[PDB]
Formats: sequence, structure tokens, C-alpha cells
Amino acid sequence: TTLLNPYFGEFGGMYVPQILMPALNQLEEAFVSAQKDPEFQAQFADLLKNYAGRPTALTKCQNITAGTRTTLYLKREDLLHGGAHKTNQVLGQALLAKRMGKSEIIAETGAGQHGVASALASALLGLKCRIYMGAKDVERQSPNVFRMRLMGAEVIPVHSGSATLKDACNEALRDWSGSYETAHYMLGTAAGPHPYPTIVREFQRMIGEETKAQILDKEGRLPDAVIACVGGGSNAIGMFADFINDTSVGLIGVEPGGHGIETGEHGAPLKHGRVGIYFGMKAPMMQTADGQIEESYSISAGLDFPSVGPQHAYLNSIGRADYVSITDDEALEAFKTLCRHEGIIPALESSHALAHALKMMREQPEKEQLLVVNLSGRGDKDIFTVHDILKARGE
Amino acid sequence: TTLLNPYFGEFGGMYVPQILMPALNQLEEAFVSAQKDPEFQAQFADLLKNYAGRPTALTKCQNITAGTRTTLYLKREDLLHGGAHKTNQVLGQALLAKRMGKSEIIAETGAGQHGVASALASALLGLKCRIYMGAKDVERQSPNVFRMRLMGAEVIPVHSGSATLKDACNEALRDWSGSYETAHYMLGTAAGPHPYPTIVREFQRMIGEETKAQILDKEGRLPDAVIACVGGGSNAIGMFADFINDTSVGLIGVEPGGHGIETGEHGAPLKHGRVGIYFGMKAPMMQTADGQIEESYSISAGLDFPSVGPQHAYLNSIGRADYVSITDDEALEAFKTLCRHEGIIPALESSHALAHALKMMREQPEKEQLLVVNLSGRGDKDIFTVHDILKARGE
Amino acid sequence: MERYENLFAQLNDRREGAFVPFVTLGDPGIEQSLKIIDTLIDAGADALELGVPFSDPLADGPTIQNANLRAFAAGVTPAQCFEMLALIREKHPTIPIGLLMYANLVFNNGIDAFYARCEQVGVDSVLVADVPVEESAPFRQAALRHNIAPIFICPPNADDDLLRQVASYGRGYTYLLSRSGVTGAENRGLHHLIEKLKEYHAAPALQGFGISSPEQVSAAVRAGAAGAISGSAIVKIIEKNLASPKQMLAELRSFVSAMKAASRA
Amino acid sequence: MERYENLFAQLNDRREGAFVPFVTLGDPGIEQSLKIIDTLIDAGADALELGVPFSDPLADGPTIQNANLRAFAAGVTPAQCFEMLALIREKHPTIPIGLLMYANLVFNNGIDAFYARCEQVGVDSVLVADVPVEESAPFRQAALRHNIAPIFICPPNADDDLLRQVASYGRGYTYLLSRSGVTGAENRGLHHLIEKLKEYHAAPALQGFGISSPEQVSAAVRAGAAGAISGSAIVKIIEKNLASPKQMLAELRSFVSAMKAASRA
Ligand SMILES: O=P(O)(O)OCCNS(=O)(=O)c1ccc(OC(F)(F)F)cc1
Ligand SMILES: O=P(O)(O)OCCNS(=O)(=O)c1ccc(OC(F)(F)F)cc1
Ligand SMILES: C=C(/N=C/c1c(COP(=O)(O)O)cnc(C)c1O)C(=O)O
Ligand SMILES: C=C(/N=C/c1c(COP(=O)(O)O)cnc(C)c1O)C(=O)O
Ligand SMILES: [N+]
Ligand SMILES: [N+]
Repeated sequence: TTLLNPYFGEFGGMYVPQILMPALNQLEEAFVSAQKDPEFQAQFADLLKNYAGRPTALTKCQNITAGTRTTLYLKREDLLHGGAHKTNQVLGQALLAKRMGKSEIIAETGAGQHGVASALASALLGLKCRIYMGAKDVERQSPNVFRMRLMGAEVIPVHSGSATLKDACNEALRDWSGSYETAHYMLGTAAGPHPYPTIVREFQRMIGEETKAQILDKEGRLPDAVIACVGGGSNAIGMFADFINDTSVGLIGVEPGGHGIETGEHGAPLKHGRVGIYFGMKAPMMQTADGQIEESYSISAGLDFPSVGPQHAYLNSIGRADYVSITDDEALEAFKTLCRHEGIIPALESSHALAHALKMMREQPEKEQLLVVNLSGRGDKDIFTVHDILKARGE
Repeated sequence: TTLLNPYFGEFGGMYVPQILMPALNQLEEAFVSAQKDPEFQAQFADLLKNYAGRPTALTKCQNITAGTRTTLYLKREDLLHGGAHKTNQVLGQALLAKRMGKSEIIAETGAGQHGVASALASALLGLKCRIYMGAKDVERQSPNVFRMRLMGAEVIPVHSGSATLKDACNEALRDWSGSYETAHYMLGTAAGPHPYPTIVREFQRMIGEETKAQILDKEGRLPDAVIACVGGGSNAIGMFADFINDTSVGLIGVEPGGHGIETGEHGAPLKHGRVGIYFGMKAPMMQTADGQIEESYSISAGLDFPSVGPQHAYLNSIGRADYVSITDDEALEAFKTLCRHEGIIPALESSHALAHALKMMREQPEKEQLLVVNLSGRGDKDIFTVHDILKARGE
Repeated sequence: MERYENLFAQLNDRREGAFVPFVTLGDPGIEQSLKIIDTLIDAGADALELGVPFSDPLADGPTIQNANLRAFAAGVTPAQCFEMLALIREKHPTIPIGLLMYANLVFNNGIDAFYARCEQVGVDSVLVADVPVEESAPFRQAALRHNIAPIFICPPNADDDLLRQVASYGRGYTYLLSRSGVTGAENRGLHHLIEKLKEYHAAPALQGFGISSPEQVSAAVRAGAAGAISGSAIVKIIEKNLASPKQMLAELRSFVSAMKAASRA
Repeated sequence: MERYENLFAQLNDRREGAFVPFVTLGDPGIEQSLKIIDTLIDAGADALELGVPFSDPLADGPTIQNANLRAFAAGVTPAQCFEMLALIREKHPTIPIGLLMYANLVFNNGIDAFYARCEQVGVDSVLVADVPVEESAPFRQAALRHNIAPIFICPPNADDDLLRQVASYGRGYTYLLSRSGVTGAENRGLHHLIEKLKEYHAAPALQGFGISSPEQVSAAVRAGAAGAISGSAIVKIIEKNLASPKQMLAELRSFVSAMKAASRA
């Protein structure tokens, strides 16, 4: 029994060991109560404004659309405290944790932005924070490891499986199944068991709300499409949510194509996997013929995940949102292009969304279109990775 | 002959080779014209808002003042695009450069934040950017070297002298003296020859303007003091300017004490040097008995400078502002404390200002005082430096 | 069939609790796994709980994680597991056999087909570890359709509604969780639950998680549980003796015999 | 005194331009520097421009930067420079001696005292490189008070007001900058300026920056300049021959003699 629907069509649910169901029901109740509590909403709003820096800018690109009929705006979640959108919903979940009498926080992280967010919120609000991170990601997103530890978080490298995000997720959940009495699992994406896909959407939906207000102010109309990268799905559902009932607005989610879908080395289960049950949810996943979960791949740690949040699988199924993929090389070119022509260094995750917008423009340059890309994070964490690549290519 | 006063009392002036005086007079004229041009002001305002992310938050500390009668706010220039206050005036000077028909930009940088700002503004506004950086700073602020180069700026290591900020300043000025016909020298601090101390103040003064509005909104009164670190002087004069005529508001500038003033290894010429002529200005400097310019020292590259902007020397002389120093170890403790108790990683420069505020609180914990620290930048550039130190100490 | 029903009735007569070892099918290889299982049975195992190797076993600690990894290193697939199960049942007609499954392996190519396969090889029960009673409808329906007992979990934090559901939906045995957390002999882990389950006519309770010693087996029986499950303690003996397959079986026999002896009241 | 006035009058009679070498005092050491300077004079130098080593010489390129560094490595101080200047004047009573100074070295312990010291050792002029005419009042006042010629710069971008100021405020000679930028033989660098300076009765013009060859000296004279200054070209000969002090002086003599020969019309 739940207060809210755990499913989005066929997708979602609460596929966790029985031991964790009371924790999930407690969290759901706490969320529903908080959502109608004016004091909770005021505290959350105050942190978002005065601590995190909301609202974030909506930046019109000045150069990269030259000679085309595309107008491109960037929603600047890269300017949020911590450097990514992940900070929004962590502030909300941390307040929920306090509301529920929890003193510790467990989090998983891939790009380390959710890890950084979990650590900074725990430091601010007086919680003891431990973060699981795949050992491969500890290396390729190292600046965030340093940032997490300087803020007093325990960072635990995960060497099992692919040593990336799915393996951090596994260990976080294993931990919680034993520590839920005192620890809140601050899941960092719009995936996992109910109520997390719902909570994460509601605590990220100010992205799209602000975007709508800002684009109406600057252009006097809604966008033709909003475009966001999709790992687990939080920045995209945060951008999409307030536009779902605006049927004229395209919702475009961009999964990582890795080395190419045909290589099998990608992270695009929504469009190239099939439905399975894993990480507490029924959702599209990369899996073997036998039903073993496949390891994903992306140049971007934040998108290196073999499943996807259930609300995206649903929005796809009914045709409300469209999902595409972008390869490592396409993302790298978008990264370089934004750096050199707009003076913004984007996260490699966000670069996948930008790459697809650039394709929409370049493929049809006389098509009139007003586009918004969710620039979900800044690229400081990626600069050493990207430089090393742009040295094995000359450059 | 000039349009504006080049002096602040005894301090300031235009002590450059004769060859550069027309360039300085041209720049002054361009600035005076721009300051009364509604279109220039609108373009500058639009970039500050929609590209850089102004206004920046004013954050009340929740934990680090516990048990005392100090209320401490942080002006969050760390949330500005690029990660430091340096971005504000670079956007203004870049617009000035365009106004004057220049196609290239020269800049010096120590912490690399002005370098990053110069590079991002040049990429946005279509200018060719070269940046001088001391070789010691190339190493200890390496993340910003990567950021500058990814945005298409040429970064030129300077090995002469101390291989730090003063040596980058020297080379930038040497370059400009030959290239002024096509290059604008985008000086990054409130120092150097007139009109730069004036221009930099006016293009940074929104820091204090916003702070005043924000503190009035939240507290219904002006601060008892505003506190800012002082290298060349730009973030401090930017915070101070709008409060200069509010005589009840203390203005406290914090120079780097390095290993201790008594060691001679510091960057605190305002209070521990004597007046000299160098880098185009008459100002306090660290100098030998003979009048050779001394090399400075600070753990912070951005404060590692043996002089100070002339308006600070003036405000000190008349007693309007007070200047103090903070050692490496005091700055490191403030850095750690902000990370762990407020979840904000500050620049080591900014940590000097925070350290002094913490001293004001700790020394007199039952003194009622409302303080603002200018958190001039974020500490991502410093995390590898700080970690290496906090390993040679155990930790 | 009625293999659990027949087992518990016989144990009841003999004044005995059940001792039920867990191992991963195909750990450390198919042939050695089959020998291990025969040894477990010869040494006194009353029933078996057998894991099908899964890529991401979220209810298992490192010991059984590494058992899964060993089986995969031997190339073990669910198809090969079902071949093993058929062979085991061919040898041992009455011992109850329960599978430990993760949901995706059951769901993968059809829930109904999975339980149909279980029936064909002579499996008696299936415990799907990451399917709570709330999500269990298509699993328990398919299970009952193919004469498989669906197993459900009574955690220490169980409320009355869960107790009533577990008692109603479950067959064969009720899993009485010793503690929160994941499987592991390192972490050692209630009469009010045992009594309430009996009141609601639930399938007999087997206590599991953290049971690694004969004293814990005796204590579970004394508490009113119908028996005890031990996994990691068994698997550690396999892990310890990989280079010594002969000592592996000797030490397994000694341990299982000791655990079974403690179930006797 | 009137050493520049006397020099230019004599050169005028002989139909000659002045050739004026620059070196850094104390480069590569005090004793060798004194020998270098005697060699410059014996080889035909009409006047001298001499740099006092300064920590941050912002109008100088790498060649003279490294001359300053060499002198500092020899421990050369302004005090030692003034001792050198006294010795030079003792040996050579009529040759005009001009100093190349940076402002802080003049300002350091009193502008008036600096120019008083110059007078005591027999210096004839001081060029403060980073003090434009706009900032020059206390410098030129102190200079004239102590019978020192203050030297000012006529850049290629000079307007009429600058020309009139330079003509009025300056004594001894007028510095005619060949080009923008900083000192350097690598970078080679106007009649309208030369003519206007003469119209306003300015001190005779010496062209400087980038002059490294006899052809450039001849060309400056042909243009109507009273002579030419060469620094980096001279200093490169010092730098090249550090391990060979004897060849250093021979090559200096050859070069200075060739440059001076080209000044003769
Ligand atoms: O002795 P231990 O600690 O290794 O425990 C062995 C248990 N092996 S098992 O198949 O019964 C078993 C039973 C239930 C499990 O998860 C669930 F409770 F969530 F369903 C996992 C394994
Ligand atoms: O031959 P080069 O290129 O080395 O030039 C040598 C010049 N040496 S100097 O003392 O006359 C000299 C004269 C003026 C200088 O700067 C100023 F113009 F700004 F004042 C610097 C050096
Ligand atoms: C995996 C992580 N980050 C993902 C991420 C993503 C992808 O995650 P979502 O699909 O949940 O937005 C997008 N943009 C940025 C800047 C990100 O850091 C993490 O920081 O833990
Ligand atoms: C030297 C540099 N930075 C100085 C700096 C300073 C000191 O410079 P001002 O005194 O001009 O503010 C303060 N805070 C931050 C974040 C800084 O980066 C530079 O980025 O070039
Ligand atoms: N995905
Ligand atoms: N300073």
C-alpha cells in the first residue's frame, strides 16, 4: 500500500528486499507531508535561493548558432553551488532526512557531483555522510573526490563489477539495507524504487519552472524543444516536468552512445535495451540474453549507467518524449565548441545534450527553432580527462 | 592631462614609459564615454545577469558562528561564472576593448581566475587572448591553466623573477608597450597606472551595491564591517566602494601574512612595505633598502604580490579602511572550517578574509557584530595544493 | 508436489529442526558443485537452498558475491543451473529444493516460463529476494500454477499486515530473517514473530542470515522455528579450499554434520 | 656643466653624428665593466648611456634583462654603481655620461638626494624610463637644481603637445624612440618629428631602440638626428664572450669602431 502511484505505466515499482519496504513507505509519507508543509517549503526555498544560488541564468548563445535559424538557450545549472543540478534535490532530501530523525547519509555517485552535493548538504545541515563511488570514476572524476573529502565526507571506492556508477548504486543499497534505522539513502537520480523517481522529479522541477518563466520573458513564447542528457534521469525530468502538459514543447532526452550503439559499449538502455528488474525498479536495461545486467560504457561517468528512470521509459512509450543518443566523439566536439565559442566549460554529461542540439541545428540550418539545452553541470571535473584525450589526437 | 583624477591622495599616477600614455588616455576617454552610454550599460548589465549569473547570493553562516554573538554573511562571488569575482570587470573591459576597436587581449594572472575570466570573455566576444602566468603559479593553480587553454587562450609561462604574479604583470606590460595598437591590456586588479584602479573599481562595485541591498533586506541595517582579502585590491574595493560614505561601516582589508610578517615571506606591503614607484603606480611596496622590488610570498597565488592598489593605500592613510594580515596557516584553517561546517570550498585568497572574520568572532565572542566576508572565489583551483599540505601533516 | 510438507511432518515426529545449507550452483565449477551438493546431503542436509548466479546480487554480502563470481568464471549460466537441478533431483527424490533468485532472472524471458522450468526439473520452492509481497502477484500466481511454493520474508520489522500476507501468500516455508542487512557469516543476528506466524497458519519458519554455528541452530529450534539456513559459513569452506577439493568436501561434511546434530532436540 | 652642449657643437663642426653605446654598470662584474667602458670610449664612443641594475626593468627586453641579472649575480648595488661612475669621470673628463634609471631607484631615498649624488660623481644626464612628462615635475626640478639634464622621450606616436613639452622640459639630448616595444636588437625600428623638435629648439635628438648595425647609424644621421644609441647589440657581445674577457673587449672595440665610423658624414 502506498500514498502515491509507484508506477509510470508498466515502469517503476518497489523491487527491493522486504526489509526495506518500511523505510520506503516512511520516506513516502515524509515527502507527502513535507510537500504540503509551508515551513518545509520555505526552508527549502531559502536554501535554494541564498545558499545554492537559484534562480540560475538562462543564457542565449551568441556565436554557436551563427548562420542558422536556431536560437539556442542554455539553462545554467553549471552555476549552481557545487557545479551541477544535483545540488537542488539533495537539499530537499537532506531536509527530509532531518524531518525523519536520521543522522547519517548514504549516497552513490558517478561523476561525483551528487557526491559533492551530498557532502556539502550534510556539512551544512549536520549529517554524517558516506559516499560510494566506482573505482574507475574515482580516477576519471578525481577533482570531486578531493572536494568530497575536504568537506568531511567518507568516500568509499567500489571495485566490484564495472567499478562505475551501477556498482556504487549496488553498494549504497546493500549498505542501506542494514543501516536504514539511522541512515537516509540519498539516491542521486530519478531512478530506483518508489518514491525516489517521484521525489527526485519534484525536487528538481524548478529547473523547468524557471526555464519556462525565463523563456516567456525573453521570447514571449514557449520553446520548440527542451533537450537534456539522461543517465538515471534527474536533470532531464527536472527540465521536462513543468512542460509535460505543454503539448507543443518537444522533450528530447539524450543517452550516451559511447563508442557507438553498434559496439555494445554505450549507456542507452531506454532505446537499446529491454525491460528488466534491477536497482529496485522495472525499467529498460542493458542485459544479456540470459538476463544478466550488462555493464554500460560512456566517456562521461555520470551517464555510465545501464538503466534509466521509469518516468522516462513511460514518457517514451506514450510518445510524449523522444530519446536519442550521442557518442563520445560527438560529446567531445560539443564540449570543445562551447568552451571556445561561448566561454563556458560544460560537464561531459551536459555536452551530450548540447551535441544533440548542435545536430538539430546543423542538419537543418534553415529550420526555425527555439531550443533550450539543460546545461546540467560545469566541466571542471572533466578537464584533465578531456585534455589527455586531446593530446592523443595531437591538438 | 586627464579627464579623471589619477591620484588617491599621494598614491597612484601614470608611471609608464611615455610610449604608453596615449593608450592610457584613450582607455580613460573610452571608459568615461561608456559610463554615460545607456547602451553600454545595458549590454554590460545583460552579460552580468544572463551570462555571469548576477546577482550573487548572500549566504548566512549557519554553524561557524555558533555560541557567539557574531552574525556572518558570505557574499558569494564563488558562484559567479568562472568561479571568482574577476569575471565582473573582465566583461566590462572586454566591452571597452570592442568599443576601442581592439581585436586582441593581453592579461596577467596569478590564481588563474583573471586568466579564466579573460579567456571566457574573449571567447564570448570574439577576441584573441594571451595570458601571462608565473611558472610557479602554472603549477600550483594548474586547473585554471587547463581551463584557459580549453577556451582557446594562449597561456605563456613566466620564468623570470619569482615566477609569480608580479612577473606575469611585468611581461604583460612589456608586451602591451609593443602591441597596444591592436591589443587591449586587460589588467586584472585595482592597481597599475591610471585609469585601471578607477575602471576596475567601477566595474566591480556591484559587489558592494548588491551586498548593501541584500543585508538591508535580511537584517534591516548596514553591516558593522565588510571584510575582503587584498592582493592588488579589486574584490576588496568592489565590496568597499558603495559603503565608503557609510561611515558606520568598517572596511577591513586582509593582506597575506605568508609564513609570518617577521619572516619577510609575505605579501603585505600596505602595512609592512613603504611607498615606491613600480607597475605604473606610486604605492606601498615590498622593497629592499636600496629600492629593489622584493619578491612576495603567499600560499595563495592570487595574493602573492609585493604591492597594492593606490585607493587602498589612500583609504588606509586617512583611516577610512583598516588593513590586517592573515598567515598561511590561519587561511588554511579557515578553508577547512568553511568546507566542513558550511559546505563551501573557498579560494585560498578568500580564506584569508574568512580567517580574519573568524578571529574577530573568536577573540571577542560576546561582541555583537554583523559581518560580511567577500567570498571572492571558489577553491576548486586549490584543492590539490591544500590536500598535499594536509598530507604532510597527517590528517 | 508436497516435499516441504512431508519433510516438516517427519521432522516434527523426530523432534527435529531442519538444517538447510545454501550454496551457489556451479561454484567453483559444475562438477565440483554437484559433488559439494551430494556431500551436503550425505552429511545430513534436510533441504537445500541453491543460488542461480546473478550479476548484481543486492541481498548478498561479499562471501556470496564471490561465490557468484566464481561460478561466472566457470561460465555457469541459468541454463546450466537447470541442467544441474535436474541431475540433483534425479539422484535425490524427496529432499526439498529451493532456489534463491533475483527478480530479473525470473522475469527475463517470462515469469510463467521460469516457474514452468522449475516444475520440469523438480524444484519445490522459489524465493525471489528483491520482490516484496507488495509486488509479488504475478510471481506467486505463476508459482502456484506450476506447483512451486513461493517463499516470502518475515523481517524483524514486520507489522501485522505483513505477517498476515506472508502467512496467506507463502507456501513450503516462511523465511524468518535474523537481522537487517545482507547475507554474511560475519554479522550474527524473535518469538513474537514465530508465534504470530503460527497463529496465522503460515508455512513453518526457517531462520536465515548470519547463522554460522551449531549453537545458533539449536537456539533457533528452541525459539520455535522449524529450522535454520546457513549460507556464507558453508561458502567460506568452499572459498578456503579451492586448491584442495578433497579437503573441501571433508570440511563441508564435518560442518554440515555438526550443524545438523544441533537441530536435534 | 655643459658636456652635451660641448659635444654636439664639436660634432657639428666635424660633420658627425654621435654614437652612444649603452651597457649595464657592473655587467658582468665591476672590474670587467670598467674595462668594457674604457674600451667603448677608446673605440670611439662619443657619449655613454649606463644602466643601474634594477630588479624589474619594464622597458627592457631579454638581452638587457639578463645584463641586469648578471650584475646582480656579481652583487652590484646602486652604491657600487656610483663608485664606478666617479672612477669613470676621473678618467674621462669631457665625455657626456647619461644614466638609464627606473623611477623607484631615483625615488627610493629621496629624489633630490639622487640627483645630488649624480652631480657629485659627474653624471650629465638622467633618463627615468617609467616617468612620462606628465609625472616629471619633481624629477626635472631636482635634476636642474643639481645641474643634471633630465632626458625625455619623443615616441613615434608623439602629438604636438608632447613635442612642445619635451622641447621645453628636456636638456642635453632628446630621446627619439625608433619604435614601440622594449629594448632589443632583434626588433629593428621620422623626419616630421626631427623637424618639429628643431623648430621648438629641443635638445639634439639621439635615436634609440633596435639600432644594431652601422647602416642604421648612418641612416639616423641622414635623417637629421644628432646621433644614435645602441644597447642590446653591445650587450650581446658581452653575453657571448663571458668566458673570453679578452675576445670580449676585442669584439666590442671592432663593433664600436664600425658603428662610430658610420656616424661620420
Ligand atoms: O548465512 P548467510 O548470512 O550467508 O545467509 C544465507 C542466506 N541465503 S538464502 O538463499 O537463504 C537468501 C535468502 C534471502 C535473501 O534476501 C532476501 F532476504 F532479501 F530475500 C538472500 C539470500
Ligand atoms: O639597442 P636597444 O634596443 O637595446 O636599446 C637600448 C636602449 N637603452 S637606453 O638606455 O637608451 C633606454 C632608453 C629608454 C628606455 O625606455 C624608455 F624609452 F621608456 F624610456 C629604455 C632604455
Ligand atoms: C552520476 C552523477 N552525475 C550525473 C550527471 C548527469 C546525469 O544524471 P541525471 O540523468 O540523473 O541528471 C547529468 N549532468 C551532470 C552534471 C551529472 O553530474 C553523479 O554526480 O553522481
Ligand atoms: C591573481 C589572481 N587572483 C586574485 C584573487 C584575489 C586577489 O585579487 P584582488 O585583490 O584583485 O581581488 C582574490 N580572490 C580571488 C578568487 C582571486 O582569484 C588571478 O586570478 O589572476
Ligand atoms: N540512460
Ligand atoms: N597587497
